[PDB]
Amino acid sequence: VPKRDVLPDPIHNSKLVTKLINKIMLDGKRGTAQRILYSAFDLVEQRSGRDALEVFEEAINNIMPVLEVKARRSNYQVPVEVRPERRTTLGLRWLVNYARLRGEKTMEDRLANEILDAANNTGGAVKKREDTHKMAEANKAFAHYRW
Amino acid sequence: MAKQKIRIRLKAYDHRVIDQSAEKIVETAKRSGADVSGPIPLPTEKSVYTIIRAVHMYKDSREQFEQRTHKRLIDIVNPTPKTVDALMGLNLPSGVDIEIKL
Amino acid sequence: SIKKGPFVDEHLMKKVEAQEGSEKKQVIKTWSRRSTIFPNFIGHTFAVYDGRKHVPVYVTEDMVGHKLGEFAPTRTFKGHVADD
Amino acid sequence: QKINPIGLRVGIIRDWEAKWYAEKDFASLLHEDLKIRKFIDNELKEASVSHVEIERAANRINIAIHTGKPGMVIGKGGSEIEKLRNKLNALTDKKVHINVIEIKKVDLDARLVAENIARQLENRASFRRVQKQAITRAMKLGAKGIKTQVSGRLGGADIARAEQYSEGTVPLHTLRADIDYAHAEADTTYGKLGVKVWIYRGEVLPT
Amino acid sequence: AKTSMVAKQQKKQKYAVREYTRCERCGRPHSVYRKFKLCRICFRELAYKGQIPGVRKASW
Amino acid sequence: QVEYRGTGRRKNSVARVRLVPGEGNITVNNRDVREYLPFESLILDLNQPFDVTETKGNYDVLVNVHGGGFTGQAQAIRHGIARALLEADPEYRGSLKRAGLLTRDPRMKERKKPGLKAARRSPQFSKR
RNA sequence: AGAACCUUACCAAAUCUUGACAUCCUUUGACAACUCUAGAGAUAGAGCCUUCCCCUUCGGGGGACAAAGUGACAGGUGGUGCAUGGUUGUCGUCAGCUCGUGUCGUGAGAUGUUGGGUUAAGUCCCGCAACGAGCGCAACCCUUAAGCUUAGUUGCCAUCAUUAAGUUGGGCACUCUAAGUUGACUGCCGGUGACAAACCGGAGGAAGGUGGGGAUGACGUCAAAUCAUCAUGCCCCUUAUGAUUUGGGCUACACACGUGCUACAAUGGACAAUACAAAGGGCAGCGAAACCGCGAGGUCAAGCAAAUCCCAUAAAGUUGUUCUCAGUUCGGAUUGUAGUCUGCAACUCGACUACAUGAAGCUGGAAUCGCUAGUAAUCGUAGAUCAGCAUGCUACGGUGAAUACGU
Repeated sequence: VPKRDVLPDPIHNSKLVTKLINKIMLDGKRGTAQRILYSAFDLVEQRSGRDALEVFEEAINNIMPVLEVKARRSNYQVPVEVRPERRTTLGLRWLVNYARLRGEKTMEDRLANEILDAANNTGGAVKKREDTHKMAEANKAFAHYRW
Repeated sequence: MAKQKIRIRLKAYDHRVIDQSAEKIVETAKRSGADVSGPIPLPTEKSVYTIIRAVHMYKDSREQFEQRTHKRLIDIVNPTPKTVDALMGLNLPSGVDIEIKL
Repeated sequence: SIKKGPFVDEHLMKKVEAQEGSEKKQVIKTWSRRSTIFPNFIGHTFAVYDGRKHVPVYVTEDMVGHKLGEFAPTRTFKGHVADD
Repeated sequence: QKINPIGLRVGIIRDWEAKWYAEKDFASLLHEDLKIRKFIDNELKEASVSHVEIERAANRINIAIHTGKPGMVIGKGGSEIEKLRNKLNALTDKKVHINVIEIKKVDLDARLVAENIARQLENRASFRRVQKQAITRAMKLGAKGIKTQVSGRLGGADIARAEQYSEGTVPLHTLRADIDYAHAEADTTYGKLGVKVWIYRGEVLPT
Repeated sequence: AKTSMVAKQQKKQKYAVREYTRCERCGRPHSVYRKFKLCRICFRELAYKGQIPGVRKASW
Repeated sequence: QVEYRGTGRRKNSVARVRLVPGEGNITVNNRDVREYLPFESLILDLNQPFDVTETKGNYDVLVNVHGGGFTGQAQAIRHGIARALLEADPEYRGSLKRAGLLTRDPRMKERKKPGLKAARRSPQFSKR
């Protein structure tokens, strides 16, 4: 039931990257994911000159849901605040999911486009956050006097 | 490596019987001599045989067997017809597999 | 698939040699599984025992891609209702 | 569902009923032993032996049948065992030294009891009294508990059934038991009647 | 039927291998090991008797 | 000089550590660490024993290692490091045991049982 | 857990009758092989010789042969798993199920096993006309997680010398190897808790609450499966429901379903270089080097009954180049050709290589399956069975996370 975090991934010096890479490693090939994440994080610094830390942090800030819903029982669904661990997990999860749905041919450019367009408060991850925040916190009428 | 030597190899299917036989042979070997090599173990090869607990169907309920095989090595230097008898005289019990060599 | 060499049934050889030096026959009884057709096997009417009744087949010159091995199958319509 | 404890206790609380040099050629000596294991029925039928041990050195054969009636097998003054050797070497084609061995607490053993119960079941004796007197005699002999099960169409009757009258403790799922399981078969006019005797006679190791 | 195949696998053969290795006691040819030449069930059952050198414990 | 030697075991691998103080440089099997790990940029995790224990460092290291994949053995170095650093002084154990890196993992692969096959996948059921 | 034949029970034909085969009597005889002929073989038709061998005093006794008579007989994969032994699945590793002494109840029964607390567990504590016992969970066993002693070859080279090399001088420090022990047992403390059980935290330790895993599967349920492993009641066949051989067939083909393998490609395709395993097998078996060949493979012969030699390069993986979104240098299905190995024969039906084609297929609906951490996902390896043939099975290692808010 606990999490059993992963501590060091000083490439580049940060912690969210450590959790991120463990999702891209389809079929257990960690080096390819590490290489492409490094190439993409150097690319996002190359184009539209800035540091990778600022763009990544503010991008996952624009795409981290803060309220979320869960269903139970007729059909009712309780909006629920999200734990920070699950907050970042969902953020990275939907970020990678929509980077996949972007469908570009390059190792790195799709992720760079995704995070840098999120840095503009737009994009499919931002679209998912907006859709969830529209369905949620608008029907918080019924299941608010609950857990 | 070149030297006078007597070398033997031991095989049995019970660690207690094989090590007690090795101990008694070391006793007899250093009794009628010296500088004997101890009961050096060996990676003790195993076996395996997959078989289904069944008569007519149901291979799902498989079950396993093995035939563990202890192997032992002892070396003797500076031979004599005394260590020869100490080897070829007493091997009891007769579950062990002895092969005298030089 | 033998490079060791051909493998004509010697038994078919012994019969066919006498069958070929003089006038041939238009019907032959055999089993014809451990042999094959060669240039000297032309002009005969051998019968591979398909399993139920051996059917005599007349040797032609043009069967080099085809052989003596089999010509009358045992499946024999079909086994099925429909067709190819 | 259940398994035979002799197949689980083996290697730990008991050695094997046959021993020979462990060369990789097993078929020759194993099926030599098979011929002995077949031919020993010709002594079991009258002596009701327990089990045969067979040691096998390089050039000799030394065996030992656990029996309760040596007289039958040893002859008057040795009149039988040498003749047993003569009719044994004819198929063994190798020398042998048969050494009859006696079991202590003769009638407490499992295979002797199972053979006995099958025996009086052969001549149409009631199943209840035989097993009751067997278990009572076994408890007299001293033990921590025995079990006895019978199978088939009891009393020569309709569809088969299964019963048991167990007394004392008979630990089965433990692993330091050294229990003598046995088995037997019985036919009078119909099918076959098997038995599954169980005993438990103390905790002891072979070392 | 099995009875005549005991002779079939015993008699000489026209050439090298028209043979199959079956168990001596059990007539089942399938699932046999050349090390022992006993079938599946018989060698399993004789393992429980504690007659053949070796073990059945498994768990390895 | 003086040399401290403690073994390291993890994931069906074996490590023979040779620790000798110095400026700090490792050449595994007479070959540099970057020349032995694919790709790899995770050697800084191997420097964590030097980052929390013997801050900041460092000691020269020579090692010979065989068996198992690169991850299990590239991680086996750290337990030998911890053993040698405890041999040097028991002061370092208080900083070691609060973070681990000495407790050799007791977890390896598992046998296999009916249900698994050539790939480590469980069976399905009969639907419809 | 190996259907060319054999295996195989079934089919076609040719054949057999104490029979393919087993015991018994008589009768003998040591036992046969290679050739000629017929025959697809089975079989025979002949040459020829298998030739009283152990014990013999002329006989004989004898393992073993012999063909016939030959009566018991043999034989049946012939039916009944709803008569059975036995064996095996499933409920289900579910935590329950009962018995002895006493008591209550007219009795059937209850009582313990009920109630509270507690546990993965009828596990444990307390209370209670219930008290004890048994089967079961636990452990008892194997393996794995650490240390120590014993012993150092074929294993290892840390001090060295040397070498292509641990290959040899030596070394046994280290690793490793296998025997024995040490260790983990609420064991100690603090708190909670009917002061008890027990719970929580902490230290220590390599390992804290049956450590991880395996083996083990209660009384019994499914008249579960098996007479085709075997044994076996009853019934049926016998000049055939038995027996031999050759060939066919178990592999057919409008389709349905299951199980799995490979693709529908840019975490990718092809080429080049390059590091990292474990376990197992091998005697008439493993086939080292070398040479030949694009290749499957061929010559060769060293070493090897095994810590020695071989299978056996590990693969994924890492460094590079190129390909630049197409039915694509995608995919590799189909077909033909030319070849490799086994087997007598790869034609219905073996496997493999090279060339030639390059299909459907651009992540899949209703519905549905598996999985709580070395797991899944994913990559290779070996073994069994095996004259040759495994996407299957067993086993081994490599890599390897996401989440479990909560009932």
